[PDB]
Amino acid sequence: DRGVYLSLLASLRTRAQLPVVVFTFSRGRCDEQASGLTSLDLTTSSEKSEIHLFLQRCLARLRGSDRQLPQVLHMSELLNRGLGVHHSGILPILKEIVE
Amino acid sequence: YDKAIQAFKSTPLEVLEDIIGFALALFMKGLYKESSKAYERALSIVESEQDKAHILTALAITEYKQGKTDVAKTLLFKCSILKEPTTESLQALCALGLAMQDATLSKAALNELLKHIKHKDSNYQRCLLTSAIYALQGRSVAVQKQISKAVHSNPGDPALWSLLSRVVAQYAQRNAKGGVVAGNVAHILDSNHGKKALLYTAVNQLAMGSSSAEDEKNTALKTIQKAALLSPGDPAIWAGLMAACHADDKLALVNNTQPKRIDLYLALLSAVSASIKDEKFFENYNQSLEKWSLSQAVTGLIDTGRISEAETLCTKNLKSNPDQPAVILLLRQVQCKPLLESQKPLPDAVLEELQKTVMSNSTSVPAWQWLAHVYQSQGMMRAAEMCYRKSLQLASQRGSWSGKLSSLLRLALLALKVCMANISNDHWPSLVQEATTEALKLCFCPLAVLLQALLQFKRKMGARETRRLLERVVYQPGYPKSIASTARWYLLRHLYAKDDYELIDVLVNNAKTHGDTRALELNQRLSSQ
Amino acid sequence: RCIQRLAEMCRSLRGAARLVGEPVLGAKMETAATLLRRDIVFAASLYTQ
Amino acid sequence: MTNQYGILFKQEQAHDDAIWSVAWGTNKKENSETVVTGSLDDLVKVWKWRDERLDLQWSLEGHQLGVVSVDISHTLPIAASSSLDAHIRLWDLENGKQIKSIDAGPVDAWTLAFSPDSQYLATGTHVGKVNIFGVESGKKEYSLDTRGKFILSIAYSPDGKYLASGAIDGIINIFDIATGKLLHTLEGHAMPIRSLTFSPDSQLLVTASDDGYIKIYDVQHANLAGTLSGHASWVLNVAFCPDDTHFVSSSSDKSVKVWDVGTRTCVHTFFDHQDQVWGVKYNGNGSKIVSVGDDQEIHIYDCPI
Amino acid sequence: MTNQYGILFKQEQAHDDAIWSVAWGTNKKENSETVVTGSLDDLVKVWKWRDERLDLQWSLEGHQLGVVSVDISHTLPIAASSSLDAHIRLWDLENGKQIKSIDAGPVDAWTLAFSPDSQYLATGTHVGKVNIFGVESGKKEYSLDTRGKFILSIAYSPDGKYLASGAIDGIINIFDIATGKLLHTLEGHAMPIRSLTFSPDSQLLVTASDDGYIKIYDVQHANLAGTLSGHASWVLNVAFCPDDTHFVSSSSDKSVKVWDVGTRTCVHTFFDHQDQVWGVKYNGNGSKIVSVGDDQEIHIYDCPI
Amino acid sequence: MMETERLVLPPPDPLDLPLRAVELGCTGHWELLNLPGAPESSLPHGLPPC
RNA sequence: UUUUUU
Repeated sequence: DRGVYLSLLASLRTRAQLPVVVFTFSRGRCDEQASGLTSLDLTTSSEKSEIHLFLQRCLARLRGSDRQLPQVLHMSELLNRGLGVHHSGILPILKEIVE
Repeated sequence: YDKAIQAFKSTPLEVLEDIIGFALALFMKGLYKESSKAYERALSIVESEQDKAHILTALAITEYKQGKTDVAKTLLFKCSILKEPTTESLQALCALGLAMQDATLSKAALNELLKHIKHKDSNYQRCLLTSAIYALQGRSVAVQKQISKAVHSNPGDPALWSLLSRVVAQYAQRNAKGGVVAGNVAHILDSNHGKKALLYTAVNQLAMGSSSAEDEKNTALKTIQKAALLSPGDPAIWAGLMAACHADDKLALVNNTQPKRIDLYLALLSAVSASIKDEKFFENYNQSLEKWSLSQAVTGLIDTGRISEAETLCTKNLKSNPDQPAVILLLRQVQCKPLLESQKPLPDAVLEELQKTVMSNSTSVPAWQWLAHVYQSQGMMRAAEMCYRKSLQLASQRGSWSGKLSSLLRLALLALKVCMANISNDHWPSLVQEATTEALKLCFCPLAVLLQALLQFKRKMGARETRRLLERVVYQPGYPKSIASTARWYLLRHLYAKDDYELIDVLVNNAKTHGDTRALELNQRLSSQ
Repeated sequence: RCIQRLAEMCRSLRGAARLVGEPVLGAKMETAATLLRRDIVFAASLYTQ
Repeated sequence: MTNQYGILFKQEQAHDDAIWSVAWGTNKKENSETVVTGSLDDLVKVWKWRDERLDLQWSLEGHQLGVVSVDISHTLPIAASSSLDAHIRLWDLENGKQIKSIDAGPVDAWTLAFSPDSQYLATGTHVGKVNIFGVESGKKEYSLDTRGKFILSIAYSPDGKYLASGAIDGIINIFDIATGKLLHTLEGHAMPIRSLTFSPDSQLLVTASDDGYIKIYDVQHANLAGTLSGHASWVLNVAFCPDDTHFVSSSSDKSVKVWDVGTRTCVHTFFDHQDQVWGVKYNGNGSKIVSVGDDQEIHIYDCPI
Repeated sequence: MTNQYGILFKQEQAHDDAIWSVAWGTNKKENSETVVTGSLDDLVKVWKWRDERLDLQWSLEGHQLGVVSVDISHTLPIAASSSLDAHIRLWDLENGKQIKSIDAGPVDAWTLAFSPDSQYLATGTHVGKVNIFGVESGKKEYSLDTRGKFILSIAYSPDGKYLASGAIDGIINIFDIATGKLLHTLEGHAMPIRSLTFSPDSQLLVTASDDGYIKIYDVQHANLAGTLSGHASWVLNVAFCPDDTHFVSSSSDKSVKVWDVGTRTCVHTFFDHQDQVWGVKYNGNGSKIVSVGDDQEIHIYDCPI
Repeated sequence: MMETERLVLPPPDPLDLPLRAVELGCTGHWELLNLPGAPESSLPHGLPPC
């Protein structure tokens, strides 16, 4: 499945049909392949800056311990490249940022 | 109280409650004999022997007030003869023993209290009584050890930590750092013990000096201000504030940046007096506090430079009451400040007058040190030596420790200054030697060792021993900056005397690894003579 | 989601214990609710604010 | 069933030490929204809440010790501050420069309060009196006297005609500004008061003592309308909302509660501070709360109407 | 001929006041047998067990208030001592030279214990944290914490990955050193603990109580597999021996009892120490026993294997 | 009191430094100031009674 | 082995 998704995204980036919504049928596979994809980096420098500013401004309201814990860090890493996951087992504060 | 007495009049005094209330109101107003009669009358009709023991204790207290400690004592023993003691008769017996300066019965009462009483749950009052008993005998180090023992047993109980900090401030103020820690722990472990704990930790920080990393937000001034915001009622916080401002000025002067927080002494003195006025009774303590605050305010005004205000304050105080030999010394000090600020010779009449005034209030090492400074200023060295010697004798007899070291070091400074002048009658080095040896006998004073270094360099300038002693002063760490710099500077001059450029550049890198402007600049000036 | 669905039921029981006449359950459900909502479980939604 | 309350902004380190007081003033007729805070420093920093955030504007300073109370005026651009320094120097807020300086020690001033028309600037003394100075007109025309103890809290009714004063040991005194005569003395709490506030239209006086309770008296009589107990330590401030329905209280247990006076119950609690919270205020049309704390931070909340 | 446990020594005045901590280190296989004691007089003394007696080696100092805990390391010759002012020293034990001086804030450290390879030096805290200071290189490497009261006594497992911490309220928390995730919380008692000891091949954990009871627990569970009821007053210290056969206990009723796990009875009781005993320990094998009491006397008993 | 006068040279050498001793706190901690003047101890009358 | 609300 990892090679299937990298060959699909290779044939998908050659054209302009990029914003692709995969529908998986179980949450473990859903976050599993998003973890396993691991090198696309589809975002330029200014998009990096705007993603970083928006996500830091929205996340900097809440307290210290609550803003460094596994899902928050992992999701921020994936979002930095321009990838998201949206299953039902994540905090609502992360579904809203992804959306 | 009069209304209470009238109210208890309009009833038939035939039940225990009415008689007891009548007795307490009578005692509160005065009239101790009437209260004693009423308490006896209540003692007649008594069941439930606990009340009998309490009435006996009340009888002892009330007749004690008049005097007659013998009958109070026998009455408290009579209470003890009952089937079971009450833990209140025992405490009163210990306090009664403490009111007479004899530890015989107090120790027995304390042992009795400890022996078979565990249902008492204060755990602070027993420690206070035990410590007071030890202090009675003048031990003055055991006291702190006893409270440390109590805190070891029950590491909770904020009160115990606070009491340990207070005792370190009062008795054995050489564990100043430990006291600071104890006060901080007491303040942390709750919030409502904030008031006293912050006061005591601030006083300990004052005693400590400036033994920190020059860190903000935890200096004495900050903590005393925090305490002042918590409880602006007691006079101790205001006196602590005055002391903190003066100390901060001297520390800034040592660091040589700027004096700040200049003119507030008069307002703080007004606050202290107004606050004392509403305190019920600790008479000796309130008198001591007011006297210290007045003296501190006058000295602060003299230092900042507002001489006139100090003069008017002292005059008003003397105009209030007949003379007391403490304030008159303050008036003398404020008087004699303009003169000797500009060079002048003083006449033996004024000088003799000042000496006579100092003998009036003896048993005070400060006064003697100030007079010796006056003698040194005009220059009567041996007389200065004698006055310093009197201060040392007085300090050693009192058992104090700061005064002893201060007097010894000051005398050594006097002798070294006289030697500097290249005077004949080569006896001042001998005085320097004796003073410095005693100083090192007490402690590890860096100033004393540098002073020996200066004596060695000046007298028999020499090659090896002097340089060795100076280099030892300037190379092992744990020395203050100013002392290290002075020793470094003299060693640099002497090391240049016996030329070795290598060693001189080693000294240069020693300066480089620290911060200095003057040693290297003088070295630059003297590298091309 | 379970904690959010519990702090909203321990608050309708505060309303029903006041209706039955149980003032000790009201004073315990009005505590079990205020100690249950403190942190990222109850973070305000981005859309709402 | 409660509304949607929540944080909007968090200044990370405003001052270098504890912040002891805060004042929010919608002084200008336009939308200025200036916030003035004083700390355990000389600084009396003057902030501005512009659109969504606070931007520092002035860092004016002339004090020697920590500031214990600051105040702002609703008519003029002006501010006043008192400290342990024995001085009441009052600032300008437009060019950031001192205007005056009044000498007054802990026997002449503890806490500040302007008049409704920004004319008199009353303060509470040590010997029991209330000293009324004159801004822009000199010093110390008259002092109201209550035969009591150190006085901590001073409040002015929004419509004038009432001045209230709490004290160490509990007693509360209500004067009327018209004639300066003591109306009545409440016996209140048993521990120091250190905060008071009237309500808009001035018919409800809310105290907050040192034991944890919040009395709600009623003015023009001695009726009390209830005791609010929901904190776990001292209570350090009470600020009453622009509409007479809620008020906010900050305690020494690191928590900011929002009560309502209709049913005397706590609607929402804020658990965001990390140390004692020394100051809470509302803003203009009360829909935001400012809270300065013992840890150096400035929180701004959102209380929708 | 029965070899009964004998008193075998008494040292009348080791210190000037009460003695609080005793450690026995068999670091050198030759005749070193170093014994170290801390005693409320701000002195840590190193003694050696030469042939049949104790001869003082040196008394070393720098401590503000009384010393509370001392520890000796098995791997290297090195000592560590903590006092009431929360200030930790490391002693060379070859010259008495204070290798390192780990400082600490008002609330950092109460008691001490080395790691099995002598690297970490774990310590308790007045407010519940169990922060660990890396030896000779680092300060506050990390802080493993729970939520709870004062934590008197701390034990370190011999094999590893266990750290049991008693509390003043009377509950036990055991943490695996791998990550810091609390393994399981034992309710324990309703009074403070003051002592916690494991076993070699650490499967059994013994807790001393302030009511006189001693509780035996199994590390794999919370099985309160034991209860011993011989001590009248409080129990202050409990230690094992290099074999899993029996342990020594030191009450506050001036009695040292030697209990056994196999039969759960007191094989022997000692009657010395006119005043209460605060420490007991075993040497590199089961032979010899050291006890330090409140009276300034060190006792060395004998107890054949 | 024997001499009643002493005559000394105040600028004996302009290179060397006069010694100014400032005392900080009750526990012994001294420092050396540069400019010449009075001894200037801190807390001259002792600790405030607390 | 997906999804949900008073």
